[PDB]
Amino acid sequence: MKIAGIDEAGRGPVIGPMVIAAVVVDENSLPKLEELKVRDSKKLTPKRREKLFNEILGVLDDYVILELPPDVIGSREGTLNEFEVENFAKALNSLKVKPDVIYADAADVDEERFARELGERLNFEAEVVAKHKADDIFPVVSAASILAKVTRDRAVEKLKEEYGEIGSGYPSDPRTRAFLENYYREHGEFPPIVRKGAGAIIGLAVGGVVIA
Repeated sequence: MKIAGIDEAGRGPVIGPMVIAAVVVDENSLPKLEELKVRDSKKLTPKRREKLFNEILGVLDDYVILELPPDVIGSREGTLNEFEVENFAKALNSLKVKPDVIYADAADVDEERFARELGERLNFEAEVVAKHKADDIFPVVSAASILAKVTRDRAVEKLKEEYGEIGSGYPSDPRTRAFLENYYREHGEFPPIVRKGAGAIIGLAVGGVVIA
């Protein structure tokens, strides 16, 4: 009995990687995840959550951490969760050990629809059930969400090391928006860690509007 969890740390990042994590555990090993109180990993400190990260990779039968590029500045931010299904499928279809059941985390969309569309994107037959905030409900989804989180936080902690305070890496985050302006103001262009293309979001730099 192979159970799988899938989730992704963050939704529409502008900086850092977009991370999708899919994990697979045998039914007999599922309990171990709850014993590790994974659903209670959010309160955990980053440094303490890496503790779980490893405790988890020990109990898992398989796993896949997909690291994708960020979204373009103001990139079709309108219901940007349109890649959710595609990205999740991608990850799940990369798994060595195919699961018999998949538990996903839905993005405020029609739960029953999400699971259906997702199931059809997989290249293997399996039962799929998803729902809002699944990480609080299912441990496997919880564990999966931890792998994504750590991976995204490490990569961003790495970026700060080179670009100083950059915020969370999202367009909604103040320190990030500010960080992106100062960089421009003092380099006449956006850093190589951001991609520009289409969209329109607030972002002014002494005169004109760079961010959009």
